[PDB]
Formats: sequence, C-alpha cells, structure tokens
Amino acid sequence: YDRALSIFSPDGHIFQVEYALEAVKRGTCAVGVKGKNCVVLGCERRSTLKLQDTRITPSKVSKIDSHVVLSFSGLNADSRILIEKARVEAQSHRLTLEDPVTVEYLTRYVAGVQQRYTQSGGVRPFGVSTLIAGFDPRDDEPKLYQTEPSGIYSSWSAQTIGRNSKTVREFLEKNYDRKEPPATVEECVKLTVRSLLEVVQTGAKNIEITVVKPDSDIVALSSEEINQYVTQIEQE
Amino acid sequence: GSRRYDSRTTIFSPEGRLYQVEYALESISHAGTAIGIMASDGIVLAAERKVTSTLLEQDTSTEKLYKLNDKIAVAVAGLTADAEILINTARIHAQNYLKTYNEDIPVEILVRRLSDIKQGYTQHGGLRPFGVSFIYAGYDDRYGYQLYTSNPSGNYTGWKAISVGANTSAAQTLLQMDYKDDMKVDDAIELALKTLSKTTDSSALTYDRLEFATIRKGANDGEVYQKIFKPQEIKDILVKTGIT
Amino acid sequence: EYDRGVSTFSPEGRLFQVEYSLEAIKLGSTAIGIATKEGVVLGVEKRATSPLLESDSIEKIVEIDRHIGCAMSGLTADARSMIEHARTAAVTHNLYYDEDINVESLTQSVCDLALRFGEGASGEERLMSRPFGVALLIAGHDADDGYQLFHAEPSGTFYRYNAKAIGSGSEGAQAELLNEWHSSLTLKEAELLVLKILKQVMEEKLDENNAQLSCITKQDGFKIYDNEKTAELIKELKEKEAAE
Amino acid sequence: QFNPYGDNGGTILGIAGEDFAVLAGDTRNITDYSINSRYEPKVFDCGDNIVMSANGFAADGDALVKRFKNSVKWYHFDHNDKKLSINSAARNIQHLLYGKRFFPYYVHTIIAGLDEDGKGAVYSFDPVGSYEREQCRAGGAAASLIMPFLDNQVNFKNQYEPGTNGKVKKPLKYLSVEEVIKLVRDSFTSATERHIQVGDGLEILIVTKDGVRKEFYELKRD
Amino acid sequence: SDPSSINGGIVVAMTGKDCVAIACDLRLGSQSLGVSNKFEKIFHYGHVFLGITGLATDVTTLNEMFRYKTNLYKLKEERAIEPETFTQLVSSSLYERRFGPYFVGPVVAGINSKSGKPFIAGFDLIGCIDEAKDFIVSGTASDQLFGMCESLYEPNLEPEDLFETISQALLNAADRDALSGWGAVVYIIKKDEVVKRYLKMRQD
Amino acid sequence: GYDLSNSVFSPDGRNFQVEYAVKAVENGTTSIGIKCNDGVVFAVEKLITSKLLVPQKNVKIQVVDRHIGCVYSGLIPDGRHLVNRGREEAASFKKLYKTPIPIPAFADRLGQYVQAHTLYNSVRPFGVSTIFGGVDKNGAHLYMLEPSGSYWGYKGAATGKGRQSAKAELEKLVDHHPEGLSAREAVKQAAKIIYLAHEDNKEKDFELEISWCSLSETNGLHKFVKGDLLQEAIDFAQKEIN
Amino acid sequence: TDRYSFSLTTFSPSGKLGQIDYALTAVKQGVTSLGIKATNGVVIATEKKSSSPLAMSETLSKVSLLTPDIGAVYSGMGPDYRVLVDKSRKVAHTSYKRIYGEYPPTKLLVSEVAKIMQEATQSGGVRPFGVSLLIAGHDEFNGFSLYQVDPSGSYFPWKATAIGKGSVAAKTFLEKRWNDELELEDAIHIALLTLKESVEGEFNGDTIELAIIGDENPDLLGYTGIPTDKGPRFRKLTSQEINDRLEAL
Amino acid sequence: TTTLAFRFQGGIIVAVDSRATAGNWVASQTVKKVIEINPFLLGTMAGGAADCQFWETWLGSQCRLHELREKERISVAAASKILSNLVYQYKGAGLSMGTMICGYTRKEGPTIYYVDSDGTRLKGDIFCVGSGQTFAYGVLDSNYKWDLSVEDALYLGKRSILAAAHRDAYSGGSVNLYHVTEDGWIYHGNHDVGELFWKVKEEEGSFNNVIG
Amino acid sequence: MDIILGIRVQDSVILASSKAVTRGISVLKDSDDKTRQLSPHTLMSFAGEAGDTVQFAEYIQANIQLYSIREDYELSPQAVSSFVRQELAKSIRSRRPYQVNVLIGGYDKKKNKPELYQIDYLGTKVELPYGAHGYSGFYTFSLLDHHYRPDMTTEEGLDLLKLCVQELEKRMPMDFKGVIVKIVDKDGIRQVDDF
Repeated sequence: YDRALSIFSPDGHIFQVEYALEAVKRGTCAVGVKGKNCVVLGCERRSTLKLQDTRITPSKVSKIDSHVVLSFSGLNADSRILIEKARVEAQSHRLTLEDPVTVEYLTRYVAGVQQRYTQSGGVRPFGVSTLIAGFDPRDDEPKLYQTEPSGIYSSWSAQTIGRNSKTVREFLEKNYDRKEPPATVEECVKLTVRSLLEVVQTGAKNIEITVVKPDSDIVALSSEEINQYVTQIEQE
Repeated sequence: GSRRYDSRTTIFSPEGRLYQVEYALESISHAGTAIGIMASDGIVLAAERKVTSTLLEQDTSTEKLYKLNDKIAVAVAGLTADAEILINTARIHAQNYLKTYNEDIPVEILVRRLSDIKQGYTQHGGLRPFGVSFIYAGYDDRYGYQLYTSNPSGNYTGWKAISVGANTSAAQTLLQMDYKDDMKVDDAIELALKTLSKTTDSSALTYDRLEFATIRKGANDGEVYQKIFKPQEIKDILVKTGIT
Repeated sequence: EYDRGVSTFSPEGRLFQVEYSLEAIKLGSTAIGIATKEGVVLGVEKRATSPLLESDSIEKIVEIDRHIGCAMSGLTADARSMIEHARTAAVTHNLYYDEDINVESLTQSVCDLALRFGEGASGEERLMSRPFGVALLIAGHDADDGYQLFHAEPSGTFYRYNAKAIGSGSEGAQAELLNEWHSSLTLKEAELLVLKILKQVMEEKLDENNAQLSCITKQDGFKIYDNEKTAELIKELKEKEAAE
Repeated sequence: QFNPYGDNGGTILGIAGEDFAVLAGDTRNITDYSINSRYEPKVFDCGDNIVMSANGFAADGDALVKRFKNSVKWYHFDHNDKKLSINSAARNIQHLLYGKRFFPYYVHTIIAGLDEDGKGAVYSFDPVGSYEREQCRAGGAAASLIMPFLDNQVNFKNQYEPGTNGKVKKPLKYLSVEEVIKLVRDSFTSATERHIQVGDGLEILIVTKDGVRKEFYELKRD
Repeated sequence: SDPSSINGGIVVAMTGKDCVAIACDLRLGSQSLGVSNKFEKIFHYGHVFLGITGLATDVTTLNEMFRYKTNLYKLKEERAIEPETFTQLVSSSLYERRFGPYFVGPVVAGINSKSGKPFIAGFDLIGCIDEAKDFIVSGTASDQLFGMCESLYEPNLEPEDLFETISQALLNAADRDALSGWGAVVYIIKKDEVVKRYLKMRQD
Repeated sequence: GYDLSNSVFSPDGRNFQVEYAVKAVENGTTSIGIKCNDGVVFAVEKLITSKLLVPQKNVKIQVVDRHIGCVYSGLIPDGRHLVNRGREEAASFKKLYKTPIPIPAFADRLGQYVQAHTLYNSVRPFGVSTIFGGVDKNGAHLYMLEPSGSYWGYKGAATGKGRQSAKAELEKLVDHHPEGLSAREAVKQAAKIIYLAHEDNKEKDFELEISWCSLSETNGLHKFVKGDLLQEAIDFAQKEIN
Repeated sequence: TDRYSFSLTTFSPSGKLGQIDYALTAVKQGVTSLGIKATNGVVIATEKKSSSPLAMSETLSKVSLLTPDIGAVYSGMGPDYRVLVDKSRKVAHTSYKRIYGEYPPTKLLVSEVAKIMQEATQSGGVRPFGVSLLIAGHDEFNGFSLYQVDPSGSYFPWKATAIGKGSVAAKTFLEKRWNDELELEDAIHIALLTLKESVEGEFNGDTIELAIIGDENPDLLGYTGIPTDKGPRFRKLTSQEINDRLEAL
Repeated sequence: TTTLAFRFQGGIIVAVDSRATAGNWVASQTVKKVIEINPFLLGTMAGGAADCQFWETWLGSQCRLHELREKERISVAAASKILSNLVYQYKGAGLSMGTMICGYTRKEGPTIYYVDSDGTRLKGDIFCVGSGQTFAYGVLDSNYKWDLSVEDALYLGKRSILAAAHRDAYSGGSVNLYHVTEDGWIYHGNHDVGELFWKVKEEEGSFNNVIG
Repeated sequence: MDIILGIRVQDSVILASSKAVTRGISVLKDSDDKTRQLSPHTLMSFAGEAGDTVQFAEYIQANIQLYSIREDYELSPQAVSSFVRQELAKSIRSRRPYQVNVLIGGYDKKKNKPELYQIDYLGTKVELPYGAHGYSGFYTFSLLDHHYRPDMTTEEGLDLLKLCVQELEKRMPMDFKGVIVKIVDKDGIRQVDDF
C-alpha cells in the first residue's frame, strides 16, 4: 500500500487532521487543572444506559507510570493504541535511561505517532486528543500538557478537551489564576467537578476524578467519593 | 490507474466517523439476536440462528457459539465468515498467553486484542474491517465473571446484560425491567429465553434454532465448566419456560 | 484534481500542493529575524489565547546546536519532523569531523528532507505523501562567512537573507524590513527592531509572556533570553515611540 | 584456506613543525626478500595541504587513499567549498578504519599538514581506528629504528645541557624545515643499511601554506 | 556431555489387557547435582498420556507445546484426541527442529476409545513412530529397562498383574541409574478410572 | 471509458491507450530498415531544426552486443530506455552461454518487456517502434517491434511519419529483386527511400545517417556508414529524386 | 508502484457487502448440483454441459477428489472452481498431512477453505470465487457430514441441500423425499429424479455425473494386506452405471 | 596502561598514564587516554584503543541529543546505560571495552560507572582498570579517604600512576590530571612520569629498592 | 560463581546475594547489590557469567513490569518464573547463549502462600523450599536439608542463613565479602541488616 489518504487541502491544511478534530468533538470530555501541589484529571464516562457494570469497563484515564497518567478525548477505539504504545515507551525509558518517564518525554512520543501518520500516505492520524499530566521524579512541580492529533503540543496551566470545551474553559478562566493555582487539594478537585457539572452531569455516574500527588501517588476516586465534593459545591 | 479505482474507505468522513464502520453496524442488524446475561454464578449466552430450513442440519450447526478457550466462549452476530478469522486468531492468542505464563488469559486482554485487529483494518492497508460483534462470556478469578460486547470499530464496553443483532432495542427493555443483582444462573436462563421469545425471528421459537450455552461455577472444586447444550437439552429448558 | 496525486503536474507548470504549503505559513504565529555582523537575533510570537495557557514553557525558539539557532513558523506538526532531523544532522557532522557545521550546509540538509513528496518518484525512499507546511529561519555563526541567516521553504529550496519575516503577518512585516534594514545596525538596535515589527503584527498587548527573543553569538553561543530581558527591551521601544 | 592480508613493508615518518610539516617515505615495495618495485611512492599528496600515507599492507593502504580523496571532493561539494582541516581529515579517516575493524586493516596511517593555527600538525592512527596528536611519529616496518633517533634530535629526549649532569634538560627546540630534512635523510640512510625493507628512493614532502614541495633523494640499492 | 543425558529421567510403559500403564521417576537433576524430587514427567491430554525424558528445558517446553496443539484440536472437533492421532502429531513436531534438534524422548500411552484397544508408541530425538504391543521405554536407563521389562512380562496382563511387574521394572532400573529414581509415580490407566499411585522407593 | 488504464479492456477487443501510443511513433522521425541477402542497411532521418545542432553527433543508433543495430522512432527517451534494458539482456546471454545473442532471441526478450507494460498500471505503456536486426550464424534478420509488443520477420520495414513513402518503394524494390539485393547496393537504396520519405518533411532540411550490419562488407559486425561511402549514397539519392 | 492493496470489498449503505451479493448472482448462472445425505452414505449429483457438441464430457469433471473419502462439487463459474479446488487439496496436505499425517476431518477441511475465501475478499487484486461448493464427506470422528461452502466464506452443515440456479426447486422437491432413515439406493433414485426437474439437457448417464460417498472400497485403495487401512469412500459412477440407475427409478 | 578514578567530597579525580605500546615495543609516550565526552563528562580509555575512543565520541553525540531534547543536561546514570546496551550487542562479536564514565551533577552528586564489554554497569567510588591496575590499587586505597582535599587528591592520582609505571612494563609516559566538578572538568596539566619519579623519591622517601 | 541462596519459609521468602564483584582476577567492588525488584512482591536475584547477568536482569524487569502496569495487576511468582524460563530456553538456541542463573523468590498473594523458584540458565523452573546456584550451593544444600523443618519462621531461617554463610567461608576458597539479605513478604520487599 501507499495510496495517499493525507492529501493537502486548499486551506494549507490536511484533510485527515480536520476530520480527526471533528472526531474529538464527538468524543468524551477530559478536564485538566494544575494546583500548586497536584494535578487533577477528570473525565466523562459514557454509561447512561442501565444494566451496565462499571467494574470491568475500561477507564478513561489509564496509568502509564506511577505518577504520570494519560487521558483522552475522541474515539474509544483509537485511544487504546496510544495507551499500549505509551506503556512500551515507559518500560524502554526505564531500561535504557533509568528513572521514571517524565511527562515531557511522553508528550513528544505521543505527538510523534500522530505526526508520522499525518505526513504519510497509507496511515491516517488517530482522532484522539490527549492530556498528559503528572510529576517528574524528584519534583513536586505539576506538569500539564496537551497533544492533539496534528502532532503539535503546547503547555497549559489548566485545560479541557472534547465536547463543549469552549463553555467549560470560559467557566475555568474566572475561577483560576495563572499566578495562583488552587493551593488546596480540595479546591482543585472541586474546580474540576464544577467544570464537569456543566456538560457531563448524570449525578456522578459519568463523573470521574483521578488525583495525582507527588511521591508516586495516583489515586482513583469513585462515584461515591465524588458525591461528597458535589454537595459542597451546591452549598457554595 | 492504481489510485483511480481507489475510493478511500480508511478515511474519516467530515463527522469524524468511518464510513465502513457505520455500515458494518447495519449489516450486523441482519444477523439474529444474540444475548449475554451475567448472573453471579455464571454467564448465560443464548443466540438464535439467523438461518433455518428443515432440510438444514441444525443439530451439528455451529454458527453462533464458539470456544476460544476453556473459560471463554463468544456469541457471534454478524457474518459467520467474517467472525471465523477472528475466532482462530483468538485461539492462537489465548493459548500463546497460556504457553508463556502457564496461566489462562484474563478476559480483558483477549477482548482488547481482537478490538486492536478491527481498528488495525481502518488504520492501514485500505482494508475493510470485519463486521463482527461478539458477546464475550469469560471467567477470570480477578473480576469473577466478566461480560463484554465489542463492536466492529474495535471498542469494548462492560455490561451486566446486553444484546446485539436483530431487535436489539426490544431485547434490552426486557432485560432492564426483569434484572436483579442477585440473580442465579437459573433465573438468567429463564430471562434469556423469554427475551428471545419476544425478539423471535419466526413466529415460533424452537429448540433446534437455538444455541444455548452456559459457564457455571457449580462444577466442583471451584472450576468453571462450560456446557454447550444439545438442542435436545435446550428442548428441556424450553419446556421449563413453558414456551412449549 | 491535481492535488489527488503526489507528483502529478498541473498546467501551471508547478506543484499545487506546494502552493498550499506557502499558504500554511500564513497560519503561523509570526517569526521575525534580523541578521547583522554582530550576531543574529531571532524573535518569535507565542499567541496567548487564555490566562489558563502556560506560555513561558512554550516557545518557537529551538536549539539545533550550540552554534545554530532556529525559529519555526507555520504548521508545527510538520516542524517536529524537521527539527528532529536538523538536530541529528548537526550531531552527525560533529561525529564525522569533530568540526562545526556551516549554516548553509545544515540548511541544505533540511531542504533535502523537505523534498520527500511523492510515493513512486525516483529511487530515494519516500517517507511522505505530500510536502511539509513550515518554513524555517535557521540563523547561526560559522567561522567561514561569519553570521548567517537562511530562510528554508517546505519546497526544498533555500535563500540566504539579511532579514526575513515568516508567519501570518509576513507581508506587513516585510514592508517594514525594506525600509528599516541597514548595514550599520548593532546587536541591540537589531533587537529593538524585532519588537517594533512584531508589535504591529501582534494582535494583543506586546509583552514578555507572548514574545521570546534569542541570540546567536560567537562568544556566548546560543542563548535564549529570559522574560526579564524581553520585558526590559519592550519598555525601551515605547520610549523610542515617545521620541516621535 | 586463503589469507586475504599480507605485508608489503615500507616505512614512513611524519614530523609536525611550527609552520611546516614533513611527511616522508620510501619508494621501495617488497614482499619478503623479493623486491617488488624499486620506485613507487606510497606518500601521496591528497590536496589542500594534507598529505596522507597509509603504509604497510599495500592493498588496504591504497583503498584508504582512494576513499579519502573522494572525501576531499565530497567535502567541497556538500559543505559548500569548506576548506579541509587536518582535524576534520583525521576523524574521517578513523571512520574508514573502525568500519573494517572486524575484517581488520593492517596499515599504520599518518596524516600531516598544517592546522588552521598555522602550525604543523601530525596525527597517527592504529590499524582499526583511534588516533592521537603527536610531534613525531614513525610507522612502517623500520619504524623503531627511526623513532628514538628522531626524538633525540627533535624533542631532545635524554639530552641535557652540558655539565649539569642530568639536572637541567636541553630545552625543546626551534625547528626549521631545513633542519628536519637533514634528520630524515640521515635516519633513512641508516635504515637502508640495517633493515632490508627500506631503500631505493626517498621522497620528502614538505607542506606549508606557500605550497607543497616534492623532493627526491636517492638511497642505496641495498 | 550430551544434553539429553545431562538430567536423565526415565519413563517406562507397558501394555496390559484393557489397560495401559506409564510410570516415571521424580528425580530431576542438573548433571551430578540432584535438584528436585518434586517433578513429574507424566502429563495427560484427554485419555492420552504423555511421558517425556531427556533434556530438562526441552521436557518442559515440549510439555507446553503439545498442550498448545491439543487445545486447538479439542475445541475444533469437540472430542477427545486419540492415541494414534497424537503419535502422528508428536512425530511431526519433533521433526520441525531437525537442525538444532530437540533432545528428548516422548512416549505415547493411551487407550483407543473407539475399540478399547491399548496403544503405545515411542519417539526418539528426531522422532519416528515406534509401534509395539509389549513395552515402550525411553530415557537414559531405557537400555536397562529394555532388558528388565522383557524378562518380567508375559502378554496381556491383568491390571494388577500389570501393576506388580511395572512397579518392579522401574524401581530396579531407577536405583541402577544415577539420574533416575528418587521416588516414583505409577499411573494405572483403565477405560474408566485412572489410579495414581506413588511408590516408596529407596532414596538414592 | 476503456482508456483509463490498460487493465480496462473494451468489448471491441482493443486497448486504446496502446493504439494511442502508436500515434506517438507516427509523430517521430522517419526510419527504415532494409533486409538484404547478406545483411541489413538501416537509415534514419535526423532533422536539422536549427543550424545550432552539431551534425552526426546525436545518434539514434545504439548498438547492442556488437552485431545488432537498433534504431527507432517515436519518443526518443523511451526508445533509449528500451535499448538500455536490452543491452543488459545481451550481456546476460553472453555471460551464461558464452556467445553473442541471436536476432530471434534478442527480439523475444525485448517483446516480453514491452508486452509487460501494457498489462501493468504501475508501469506506463511504450511509445516506441524500434527497427533492429543484424547478422548472426542463422542469417540476416530484420525485425520491427511495435509498442504493443509485436514483431515479425520482414523483407522491408519502416516507421515514422514517412513510413508510407518508404514502404511503397520497398514493394517496388521487391519487384526489382525477387530475393533481395546486396548490402553494398542497399546503402544507395536506403538513402534513396529516405530522400523520397522527406517529402512529408521538406518543410525542414535533414542530415542523412546510415548504419549497417552486413556479412559481406563488415563481416557481420554492426558498424556505421559514413565517409566517401556515405557521400556516394547521398549523391545517388539526390540524383534519383531530381 | 501498484498501490492496489485496498480491499475491493466494501460495505453497502443499507448493510451487507456488495461484492459477495454480486458473486452470489454468479452462483445462479451456473449449473445445478445437489447432495442428499443418507444414513449409510451420501450421494452427490450435478449436470454436465459443454461449450461445443464437439467437446467431450467424458473428460469434463465438476466433481473432484479432495481426499479419498471426501468429494466436492460446485455450482457457479468453472474457472473459479478450478483454481479453488486445487487450493482445497493443497491445504489438506500442508496442514494436516504434514502435521497430523492423515487426511483431514470433513468439518476441519471445510473450515480451512473458508479462510481461503475470506482473504479473497480482503486486499486488492483479489475478488471472491463466485461458487458455492458442496463438500460431502466421511470422517471417522463426525461421521457422514454434508456441508455447503458460501462465497461469503461461511459454512453450514445440512441433511440434504442444493445449489445452482435451480436450487430452490430442488430443495422443495427434497423436502418431502427426505426421511430420518434412508437407504443409499433410494438416495440415488431421489437424486437423479430431483435433478431431472432442474436439467434442460439430456437425462442420460452420459450427461448426468453421479458420485457417491457411500461405503468404502478397499479394492480401489491400490494396495491390500492391511485390513486395518480403509480405501476410498468416494466412487465415481461411469456413464453405463448411471444408466442402470435411471431404469431403477 | 592504567586509568583510575575516585570519588570524594570535591568531585572526581581522573588520572591516567600516557604510555601505549604495540607489542613489546613502546609505540607512544603521548597518547591521551581521556576522551572528553562533553564539558561535564570524562571517559577513560582502557580495553581496545579503537573501540573505546569511537564509542565515547558517539556517546557525546547521544549526549548532546539528550540535552537538546529534554533541555536539560543528561543524567550520568543515563549515559552509562546508553553505552552498555550497545556493547552487549557486540557481545559475541568481539569488541573490547572498559571505560569509567565520570560525572558530577545536581541531582545525584558525583557518580562513577564502569562499563564493560560484556555490558556491565557498576556503581562504585573507585575503579582502576588497566594492565597496571594492581599497583594502582595498592597505594591508592591505602591512602584513600572520602574526606579528602582537592590538592591532596591530585597528588594521590599522580602517585597511583607513578606506582603503576614503576612495576608495570606498559605503563608510564606522563600523567594527565583532571578534577571533575559540578561545573565541569578542569584540566591541571601534564606531568612527566620520568621527572616525577626522582622528585618523589627525594620527597617521600619512597622507591628505596632502586639504586641511587 | 556469586553467592545466590534461597530459603522459603512459611510466611515469607528470604533471598540472599553476594556483594563481591570479580572480573578477571581482581575484586573491583566489595559492596554492590546484585538483586532487583521485578514486582512489588516478587524479587529476582541473579548470578552467573559476568555481564550477561546484569543486562538480562534489567531486561526481564522491564518485560514483567510492562504487563504489570498495563493491566494494573501483578503477576504471581509462578507466572513470572515461567516467563523467564521461556526466554532462557530460547536464548541458548540463539546466537549468544545467555548464562544467567536466577532465584526468583516471591510471595504469592493469589494463593497467599510463599513460593521460591530455582531457574537454571538452560531454562528449567523448579519450585523448592530452598535453592542455590554456583559451586557455593554445593556446600549449603546439605545444611539446608538438615535444618529445614516444615513450620519455619522468618527468624529461624535468618539464623540458618548465618550458618550457611559461615560454612561457605570455610569451604569455598572465594571471598564473597558478606551477603545482602532481603525478605519478600506480604508487606513488601524489605532489607535486613543481618547477614
């Protein structure tokens, strides 16, 4: 095979990238908030339908390291390819360089797959837009990045990707200071929940929160834990 | 012309959605109902064949239920032909994991693997995806019984009860009103059959058009024993539920 | 049409996709560049859009090596491929010769990567279907011709320039260069010149969290100026607008 | 059974100056006790003030020169008429050597010229790769007859100022091109007498930035 | 040394009438050193029993190799595999590595379930079908076993005449060999029940 | 329809694209080949489109092995590429069998290659007709190879714009000589029928090139005609048409 | 280049794969063929037709041997059956007679041939063979079995079936004529009778090709002296033998 | 041949000889065995002359490549394990390797690693590798202290090479001293072994088996 | 051959490895760990043929961790030893044989029972209640078989390990310069400062 699928557009664009970004619109919604001591990635699960087990359904934030997590927006099929690939890079980086992955290394890696499939004829880039966050070893500094199916990456202090990310981002502008992230763990988790309470709703059955704190601490907070923060937001 | 005759079917549409993946879901609504219900003592898989004739031999027919390994079987809804290739890739992969780790493959990994193959067809080669939907009954000791559906895009969704194929919506409303979280395999066997009786594809539901299989933890010592019933053992349960 | 092929000529006499590449530079955040014989300065815009962007870790300034700097403007999906290749090329030269690579030779190598459109033209391996969409301002100092500034196209063509501005606001920048470039500029007078032309094609308040300056100097190497220095230079420009 | 290596003898001597360099070598080619050729210099000018001699097993040594002079061409073509350094020359030869290091060469290679400081520079290579800067280095079969004597007259090794009795060493000298020509001629004439792979002719190459000179002197036929 | 006779291990098998029996020692060592007394060489797929002697890693790699193949067969035909089809399979898989050969001796012992006929076969290192209807022995003290089983046996033993002869034949060979013995296990294989019986043997 | 490639095929039993490529040969220079008793005399019109050109320095005549002349018409690069391929083939034969390749054998190998590109869509059909022949131990031969990949033995052949003019005269030449004629005399006749075939090319002026492989003069080796011999042929033809 | 590696099969927008619908049309332009499974044999039958009356039909084979106890018969295109039967023979030998050293089970073989079809709907430069095959056989593990192979690349076991352009007529005829217990002799009489209504040619044994996978024959095995080994279950009936059975209807 | 390196508080002293031989005969008296991998890393030449130099030049290529990509200077742990895997490949193809990579940084301190041709990566505060490593060890480790002055450390480096030159046939030439600090390596010149010997004999009172 | 002893007790596994490094005829280091965590509840110690051991331990560490992180579950000691056995079996066929002898001691949480394995460089996994490799193992096996009772405690097994090391010092002519001792228990992987 070599029959081109990436064809140059008369906008100075590539047809497959514009479509990938439409796919991220259809996708799920991942939100990222960096505190002064935490990163929080909360995501939308699709499980509105009744009689659906939630023990065995793949999680929308998958841990690639012990303090670097990978979350996604877009198609549910294509996201898994970057996740399995990121884990191989993690074990390769520990073999040949020693020391856990940094967020930055993985941000470049995930872009190199999208970028490689954008330029070549025979492969289309994945319709998956990602947030890579976490800590780097011997640093209590939270790192928050976004890569997109172009193969371009940019830093953020807080971010949102996926459906009606415009609406949520506008709410997060006023309740977030670049100079002053949330200095509390609690207020950071409450901030991500409020952003999710615009689009996601459904109580807490489509709301997830993973909090990552330094010292290799990834914690997953269920529907039950998340309710606790919701009521505090309602009173507020 | 080696690009004049290519149409590009590994491309997204302006929506972000693959043409061939959308069409595949249609062609799988052609194939008959297939049901998975997860009790707690097992998993019931029950499928009604999509062809029947009276000179057709249905007593040896395998066209829905296939064993990938001794704890994992699938129901097929789509083309038999398309599914077969994946079924034998599955057998190789499950046994490969047993060969190297001396441990049976968890349900998660196998499901993820077949999904990657489906995505791989749209990712490259200009190949069409095999339009298959599987309902996986699987056991592992880490999550107990696990129930899954995979779709021809290559994605998997956990379930408690689920249906694919013909009359997918109807079947699902019946499961929602009748399901308990404390159901036995017995309760789930009766629920599966009664649901197939309202989503039947002739006017009568018959034992010889049913494949029925369970995976039961009743089998001693903690083992899971898959039993694929004979149509003459499916007949027995058809009299239990009083269709007959 | 003629963009459905990879090498297919159009009545034009030249490639159509390549034109689209030139019209992908006009989607980039302006990169401006002034070369003098006292060192060469590269500035760049970043483009804030939110108080939720971290911009002092984002830059379009890149180090290819100690003695060569680069600024990129256009599609930056494409620029990642080219910058990694520039980084290898420099290191290969220093592997093979234990010597500094010329700015002209380094640029010429990156133009060879830029010509890799086609999937069946010549003998050399094609790793793309189309052209890139990004232009470069590779500045540097070599000990042969001194300070150098090259502008490299995604075409696979390069020119030596004394001053060049690429990006969205390139034409409005280039008008200011014709009247404001002269041979008796200094390093610091050049540095203020960058910000002057950048301020017009800036769509926001010109400040130090959406502009980045960098020099390449013989004796200091490649130094990326910190936002403190950028903030100072910006303020002194407003004092020379308080002279008019 | 086939052994694809042999020996063709010969001898070289490269001396780094202070604004000159001299690379000299014999024009005798042998295989054991047979004289192959009376006249056939192995000391080649390669152009641009670099001289290279790859001495020992001739077939390998020739190959190295062919490819190196090809690299001179590709340096001007692909680096845009950049003038070749001695430095740059050295590393490039090392790649041609380490490449067939598992199918080893068997030459001792020396280059000489001026570096861009405007002084002489000599680098000498072992037969698989690696080189280091030296002042004087010999190579070839008669190398160890020529070496200690050149060190005594150039670096003043194990010489002391008269009547200090090994307390004040006779400092390093100032060399001139003329002086060194005398030392080369003296040493090779001794070598012809006390070694058999040396003789028939001597060709001394002088490198400056004023040009490269080839000067021939005869040796004995024995 | 020879990588077949570096860890030893021995398997005896005899036919009876309406029965077969296979037995092995539990001794598995590396060279002179005894490593384990907790290692069984008898495996079974359906009503076929596989004993395997020779080089240790090839014992265990071939054990899982034949498991890979018989799973495929079983799921496909939805029936137990027969001793005769298993022989053919063993012969072909050993011949796959002709160069860089396997260094084992597999032993096939079962009862044909479509006639009730006891059935045994042996294989060698490159693997060839070795039919007999008296005994098949393989390993390093196979040589010893060939004399011992010949001497004791008289055609078509009873299941328990079978157990008395087969118990002896192994123990005397197995303590007459350095890399065999260290315990023993005997399967007496009938059409309907398999009894597994350990033998008290002298620790050697 | 039915020209979009060459794995299209029409209900007419024709391939259209390949017939179209014969029209490129019709736009070429005139070239002739006369099969003689003891050899072949080729001649080709070389146009003088400007006095800027350098005469008898741009050959359309490339030798293959040592005894097979090849001269063509149509698209000049495509025919030079065809002859490059066949020079590799000639060498392989000489390698394996330690003898120069025969004329029927050389034809077969070229024919498969040109035949292959009218089946694949990955490689473009030819647009050349080549006239090639020579003397080996099996006699003199003359072959004309279509871009469709057809050849035959010939007593006379032509291709180019002036193939009409050449062919008519070869009929009369076969009526002059009902077995054929000497190679020596055919030097004068190759010129003669090029000069008549320049009446569709008398808008221009031309340079006459003649090449031959003949047993009786060159000892069955392929050489060029030129010098006093060429000028005798030119004088012959000049007088005939006046 | 040669960028054909994209599939020539594609989903249709109302579901269903367009290419195999087209191939299924090619089955209904072909001859008629049928299989009746008895309890003590199988009979398979097809009609012979020729491109010229000067063509011999005594050298024309549309029933082919895959293995000794297992036969095949086609409906559809001649060319498409001709290569594909060779591939059916090939995969029985590479993967079960070089690994399991014996002739494959009927169930097993039918599955393998559907894999071959399945990769002729995948990738460019291929398109599915436009035939349906009946693979009648006997194995020693699943008994007699009668199969129908689809150009889909799916299979189904049957008790009696038909394929070809006159298939619908033939199976409705067979609907009344099939019983739980059958004789092979009665099976033959039904087979020729059913095919009389679907053949527009002669109905002589010259033009009706008949083959049974009935009881095995150890005198066609080619050796004797191992009782244990069994001979071909297949037996093609020559033209005179088929005429005797026409009088016995 | 003798190359050694030792940690202390000040960083790492790298000290090496300069005699290299070819056969019984002494090819050179001015062959540097230190390969400056970059401004913050030193490597020592031991094992094959060819292999060691080539691969430590290539390591510095890969060092620059890490530094540009991450924007931060390479980990020394990372450098050693890059070189190791590659030699392990040419394990069973015959390469000869022994280097000590020496570095000092801000996130692990001074660290020495020993890379082998078999592909070893050893941590240690001391290594002596070469043909005269046994005479280097003796005197070095008797006078070793983790608490050590930088001045004293340079004299101990000298003295270990000087011992090796005395006893070993292939060792000697000259001494090159480097003090790797956090800020990178500083070069402290070349000191001739031949003049060092008689000075130290007078100064310390050592080498009293030698006539004088 | 570097010291590598295993002793399975009835609530943990106790592994021990040699600190000495010997390449050539010279000791280069006399305090260096020769053990690496594979999983948070499985440990592998390694000894064998210089430099093969180092590389392949970091290789296996990477492989098992790839699966363990992907699925978020840690593999049983039984499974881990089988995987290692697979690579070793393959590696002797391969171009360069790998000489790596490893004791993989782990606490099975699945069955909630300690397990200890001895894997030779041939690739044969065997469960034992104690193990060893190298020549040193020759002297300790008789001690271990003397003093092992099936109801062991962690401290009795530490005390027995001290005996094995004292006997080793007498009968082996090689210095191993003490051992590192590690416990793989249900509470993690810990070190003890007893030797």
